[PDB]
Amino acid sequence: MKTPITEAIAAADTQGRFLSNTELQAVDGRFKRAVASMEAARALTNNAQSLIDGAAQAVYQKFPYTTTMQGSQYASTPEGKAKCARDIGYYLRMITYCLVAGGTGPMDEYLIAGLSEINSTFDLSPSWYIEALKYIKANHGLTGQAAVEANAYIDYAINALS
Amino acid sequence: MKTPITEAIAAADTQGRFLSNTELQAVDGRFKRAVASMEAARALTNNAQSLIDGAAQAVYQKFPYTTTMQGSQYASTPEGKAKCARDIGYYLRMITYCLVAGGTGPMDEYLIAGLSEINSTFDLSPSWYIEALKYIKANHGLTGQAAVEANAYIDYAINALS
Amino acid sequence: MKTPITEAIAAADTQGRFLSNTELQAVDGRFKRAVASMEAARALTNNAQSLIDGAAQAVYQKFPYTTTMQGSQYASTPEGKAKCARDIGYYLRMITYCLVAGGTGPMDEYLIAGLSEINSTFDLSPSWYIEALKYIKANHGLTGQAAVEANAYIDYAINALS
Amino acid sequence: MLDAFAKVVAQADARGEFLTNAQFDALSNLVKEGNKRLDAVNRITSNASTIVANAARALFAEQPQLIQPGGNAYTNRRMAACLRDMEIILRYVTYAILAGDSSVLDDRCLNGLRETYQALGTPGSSVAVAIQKMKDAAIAIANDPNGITPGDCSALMSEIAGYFDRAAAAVA
Amino acid sequence: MLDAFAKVVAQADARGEFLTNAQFDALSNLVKEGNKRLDAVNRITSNASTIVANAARALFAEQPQLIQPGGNAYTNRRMAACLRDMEIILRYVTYAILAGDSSVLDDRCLNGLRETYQALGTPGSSVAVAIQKMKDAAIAIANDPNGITPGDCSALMSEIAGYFDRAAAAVA
Amino acid sequence: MLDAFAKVVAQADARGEFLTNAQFDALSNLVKEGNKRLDAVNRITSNASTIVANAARALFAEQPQLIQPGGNAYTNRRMAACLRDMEIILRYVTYAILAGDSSVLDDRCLNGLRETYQALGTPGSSVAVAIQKMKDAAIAIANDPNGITPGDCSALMSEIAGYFDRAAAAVA
Ligand SMILES: *[C@@H](C)[C@@H]1/C(=C/c2[nH]c(/C=C3N=C(/C=C4\NC(=O)C(CC)=C4C)C(C)=C\3CCC(=O)O)c(CCC(=O)O)c2C)NC(=O)[C@@H]1C
Ligand SMILES: *[C@@H](C)[C@@H]1/C(=C/c2[nH]c(/C=C3N=C(/C=C4\NC(=O)C(CC)=C4C)C(C)=C\3CCC(=O)O)c(CCC(=O)O)c2C)NC(=O)[C@@H]1C
Ligand SMILES: *[C@@H](C)[C@@H]1/C(=C/c2[nH]c(/C=C3N=C(/C=C4\NC(=O)C(CC)=C4C)C(C)=C\3CCC(=O)O)c(CCC(=O)O)c2C)NC(=O)[C@@H]1C
Ligand SMILES: *[C@H](C)[C@H]1/C(=C/c2[nH]c(/C=C3N=C(/C=C4\NC(=O)C(CC)=C4C)C(C)=C\3CCC(=O)O)c(CCC(=O)O)c2C)NC(=O)[C@@H]1C
Ligand SMILES: *[C@H](C)[C@H]1/C(=C/c2[nH]c(/C=C3N=C(/C=C4\NC(=O)C(CC)=C4C)C(C)=C\3CCC(=O)O)c(CCC(=O)O)c2C)NC(=O)[C@@H]1C
Ligand SMILES: *[C@H](C)[C@H]1/C(=C/c2[nH]c(/C=C3N=C(/C=C4\NC(=O)C(CC)=C4C)C(C)=C\3CCC(=O)O)c(CCC(=O)O)c2C)NC(=O)[C@@H]1C
Ligand SMILES: *[C@H](C)[C@H]1/C(=C/c2[nH]c(/C=C3N=C(/C=C4\NC(=O)C(CC)=C4C)C(C)=C\3CCC(=O)O)c(CCC(=O)O)c2C)NC(=O)[C@@H]1C
Ligand SMILES: *[C@H](C)[C@H]1/C(=C/c2[nH]c(/C=C3N=C(/C=C4\NC(=O)C(CC)=C4C)C(C)=C\3CCC(=O)O)c(CCC(=O)O)c2C)NC(=O)[C@@H]1C
Ligand SMILES: *[C@H](C)[C@H]1/C(=C/c2[nH]c(/C=C3N=C(/C=C4\NC(=O)C(CC)=C4C)C(C)=C\3CCC(=O)O)c(CCC(=O)O)c2C)NC(=O)[C@@H]1C
Repeated sequence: MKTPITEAIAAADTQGRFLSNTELQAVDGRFKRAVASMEAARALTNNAQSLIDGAAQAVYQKFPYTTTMQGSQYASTPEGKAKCARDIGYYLRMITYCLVAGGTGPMDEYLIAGLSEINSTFDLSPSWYIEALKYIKANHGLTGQAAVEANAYIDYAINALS
Repeated sequence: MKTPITEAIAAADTQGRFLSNTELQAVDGRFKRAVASMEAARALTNNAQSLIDGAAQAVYQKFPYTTTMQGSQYASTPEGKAKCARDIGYYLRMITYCLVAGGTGPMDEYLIAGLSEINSTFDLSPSWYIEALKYIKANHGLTGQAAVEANAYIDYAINALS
Repeated sequence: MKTPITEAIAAADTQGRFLSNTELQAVDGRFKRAVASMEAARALTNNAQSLIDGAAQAVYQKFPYTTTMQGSQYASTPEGKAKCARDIGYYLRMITYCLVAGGTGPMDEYLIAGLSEINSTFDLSPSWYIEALKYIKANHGLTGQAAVEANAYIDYAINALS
Repeated sequence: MLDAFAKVVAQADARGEFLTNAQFDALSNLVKEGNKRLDAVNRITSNASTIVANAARALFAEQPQLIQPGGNAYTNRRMAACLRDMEIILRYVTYAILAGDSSVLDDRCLNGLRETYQALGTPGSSVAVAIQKMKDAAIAIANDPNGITPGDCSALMSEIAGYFDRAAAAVA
Repeated sequence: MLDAFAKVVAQADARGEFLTNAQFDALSNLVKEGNKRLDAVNRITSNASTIVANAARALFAEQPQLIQPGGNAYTNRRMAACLRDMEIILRYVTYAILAGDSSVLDDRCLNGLRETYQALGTPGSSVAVAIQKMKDAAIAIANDPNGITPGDCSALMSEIAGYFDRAAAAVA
Repeated sequence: MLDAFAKVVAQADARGEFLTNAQFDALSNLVKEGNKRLDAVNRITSNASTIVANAARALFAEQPQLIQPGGNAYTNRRMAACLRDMEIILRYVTYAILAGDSSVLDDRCLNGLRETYQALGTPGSSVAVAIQKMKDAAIAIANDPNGITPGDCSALMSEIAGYFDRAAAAVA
């Protein structure tokens, strides 16, 4: 999985050499950055439920048809809603993973890879998620670096949905 | 084995795509062409014996030395003749295969591939076969498409013996 | 292993062809050259002990510090000397191998390959060996071709130590 | 690979015999029934996307365990992957429909397929389920009476089913 | 590959759960203890040459049979080769030291390593000896109190030893 | 690969010993008998085509089943293939004749040869027959007294036979 530390190893291993200083300096930057990030991760995880639910609704407001239109890809029913409640959980759960790892790696491997085909196949609409996401960005009550880091990965999840 | 249908699949499979219309149109042309060809195949198969034997002799006329000269590669003896009677059978049997398959594939795989080394090794002479072949072309009493198709594959067997 | 004969085969095998005349002429040259060479090989092998020992000392003269300085890489002790007596044996034993094979192959495979890393790792000094070697060249009492061949491989062992 | 015709020639060459009347009769009914074959491919091919799509939904519907956290279809990479396999299988099947032979399916698609999945941990049985479902779906489409000249498609559908089943039996 | 952090995320994703407080506490002590990890790598890495060198000497010292005529380390090609392996192993270990995980060592270095040697005739046991010796050597260096800010390195050294041992146990 | 001389050096290096008088005597009779070896290769090589050719005829003569419809030599592709193998074998043998060693034959030619054929269905026994026949044929040529300076070729022919037999024993 791609993380600052593993990229460094990957580089060194490619040229069959031990680790450089430059590389070492890189991991240190990652450790330094890891503080406010573990903080963002902890915060968001503790607010898990309210952000999910608060996110769920916000997507039934910007896109009302999802709550009415019949069809398995719609939240118009319970199991429909269950699914969407599950997906924002997955989205939320992913950001904190990136936060803990110091990179988009987690999100890349577990969500980003294959995102298109899957949205296209199940008739899922990006809008719905960029929406739930946009709500998370302005509802995590994070400040300073914790918010800087957090937001970075969120936007990444958006461009990836474009 | 190379046939109009299999080439079409081969093409589609190479680019990892389902089958096109162009390809489908191709198989249809093959099915349409398959009528007069199955007819040529049936005809020739029913005349199998006379064409073989009539072919056998015709090669003992244009090339008399084969009937006299001693040496296993010559029909100068029974087992020699047996062998040649066998080979025209193989040649005849091959044309009808191409006829049934709608291509030179059968002939390519079973006879053409390796033809040179084998003629060169056993001291076999192309002349003998282009001869037997030339007799088959003017002794199959075929007309219209049945003869068109038939002749096409025959000439192919000749150029391949050049 | 690289020998005049095997190179010839290697060439023929690369292009999938039987052996040429040029190649055959090559092996003959090797057989012709093999006489004075088997002679050099026999001579040197019979003088094995005196050349080793005479070589051992000569390296304790040009480089006295090896006999005094403490440290496993030095002959300053018995086991140290044992090791060096062993190495000249190996060096001597290698030249005769090249002599018997008609090429540097033996020496290339058994000694040359990896020589640097090994000298560099165990803190071994080339000087010591080019020395022992230089003594062998002027102490094998060989003349004519026997000496020509012998010397050729010796110098090779030197450049390889450069 | 082999097509219905090349298959028969193969069997004859192996005995060095010319085709028998019965063999000629078989290859000539295939040609006659040609058009029907073409409609099947063209139809299955044209609906590949929806064919796959629906089968997937059905599958995860009966087997929710595959889309749990870690089941094998969990995560978009793996899910994407499963979708690709259903299409790979389907695509080869259509190839077989057109050839009048399963050689291309057996050789380029089904062989070693069982080991592959095993190594990966992927449950063959389930893949077989996803195949059995594309089958019903594809046969509904191919054999749909709307928009096509009336006539008997039974023989063909039976064959088409043969192929699908052949596949599910090669991974279960 | 996996690093200490990616490893924990892996385990969570597999249950589709967020990290537990205890997990967050673990990943945060790693970061805090960061600097110490960096010194270990930088130190082991910087002395790689002498680390390998000495271990070799030790090895052939206890096992002279390997450098007889034909033992497996006989001849510069083979000897050179052994030296390379000791370094390959070492190099991967340091990679592991930095990752806080052995995935990279296990995957790119240790797996199938036992078979490889067997086929070659190379005695695993001995390789394990050469590893066990680089271990003591490397831990003396990493944990040397001279030239470094005082503090407890025990946890880390224990981990570093873990890796080496893991390797010797994968070829013996 | 190894030649008669490199072979002896190999055996000495493995004991870290210099060649023994008896070893020197062996390598010197080889050189002396050189010319004879050269004539063998040059002769076998020059008649390769006819050597192979005749053996084939002989083979199919005793074993007509191989050239039935489907026997393994049936069809020009397969027949061509068999002819190629007889030449591949022959070519390697000559390489061995010149080296004074079978390493090149064993390594590049004979190893795994038995499995290969088995997988293919090709009958080893028969291949061995085709080899046993090229042997007699090749030895008639090499050892033909016409056009060559009189002298004892027995030793060599024995060796040449050794190689061929070695091959037939590696596929039967
Ligand atoms: C099963 C499919 C059932 C059924 C079929 C039925 N179809 C036809 C005839 C035709 N189908 C085509 C279509 C193509 N021909 C092609 O070469 C290609 C590739 C470019 C395609 C897509 C054509 C041209 C015909 C013939 C002309 C026509 O429309 O009649 C027939 C009839 C005859 C025959 O087999 O030729 C039938 C009976 N009808 C059903 O309800 C089925 C489910
Ligand atoms: C074990 C190593 C024992 C020990 C260590 C100990 N080291 C430090 C602190 C630091 N080490 C570094 C070195 C680096 N940081 C980097 O990012 C890189 C890569 C470019 C290197 C080489 C640094 C910067 C520090 C912190 C500053 C400092 O010198 O204090 C400490 C302390 C604190 C901490 O962990 O940060 C300790 C206790 N001392 C021993 O005797 C050990 C054997
Ligand atoms: C077995 C072959 C029997 C036999 C041989 C016999 N041959 C020779 C001598 C020579 N053969 C050659 C030929 C070559 N030398 C080469 O280097 C090459 C490659 C370019 C070839 C083709 C030569 C040059 C000689 C020596 C000169 C000569 O003609 O005498 C001898 C004799 C001596 C010896 O071994 O040198 C003998 C006894 N005679 C038979 O009837 C055998 C069947
Ligand atoms: C929510 C914002 C809206 C919504 C969602 C909805 N999603 C699905 C179905 C699926 N969603 C996924 C996505 C993922 N699976 C993953 O493992 C990951 C990574 C952790 C992601 C991002 C998948 C694979 C499916 C299909 C498989 C399944 O059913 O689980 C549905 C159901 C569609 C259906 O036809 O059954 C719905 C309704 N719908 C809305 O209206 C919200 C606005
Ligand atoms: C879907 C029905 C189920 C499922 C599938 C799944 N498959 C894979 C991985 C591979 N599948 C193949 C199969 C083929 N490759 C081919 O080229 C062909 C012929 C054209 C076939 C049949 C291969 C080779 C792989 C591995 C290579 C790769 O990953 O691309 C996966 C991925 C496993 C992984 O961990 O990477 C999955 C998930 N999984 C399910 O849960 C469904 C029941
Ligand atoms: C002698 C001229 C001087 C000398 C030599 C010395 N050498 C070593 C150690 C080694 N030498 C080799 C070399 C080879 N090994 C081979 O198999 C071959 C090919 C046949 C060669 C050329 C090797 C591998 C070693 C190290 C392994 C071992 O100990 O056997 C030492 C010992 C170094 C040590 O630290 O133990 C010494 C002293 N020393 C002198 O002072 C002479 C001038
Ligand atoms: C040293 C401690 C002992 C020893 C070692 C020895 N090893 C080999 C050969 C190989 N070793 C490997 C191992 C790896 N290759 C890799 O890429 C990796 C991961 C990065 C590993 C772990 C391989 C593949 C080989 C063979 C390929 C090659 O030769 O390069 C040899 C050579 C054997 C030979 O005959 O060629 C030796 C001698 N030998 C000893 O006596 C020590 C106890
Ligand atoms: C006939 C026109 C003339 C003739 C023929 C003759 N042929 C052979 C021997 C062989 N012919 C073949 C050819 C094929 N084998 C195949 O499987 C196929 C594809 C189906 C072909 C085209 C082969 C392989 C042989 C040799 C192997 C064998 O004997 O079966 C001979 C015998 C040569 C011999 O030395 O025994 C003869 C005489 N000879 C004539 O005079 C006719 C004019
Ligand atoms: C002839 C005596 C008999 C015979 C032979 C036959 N062989 C093959 C196919 C192969 N043979 C080899 C062997 C080698 N390849 C090598 O590179 C080397 C070393 C240089 C050897 C020894 C291989 C690899 C093949 C397969 C690859 C290929 O087909 O080229 C065939 C063909 C089988 C097929 O179905 O394709 C045949 C017929 N057959 C007989 O009946 C004789 C008794």
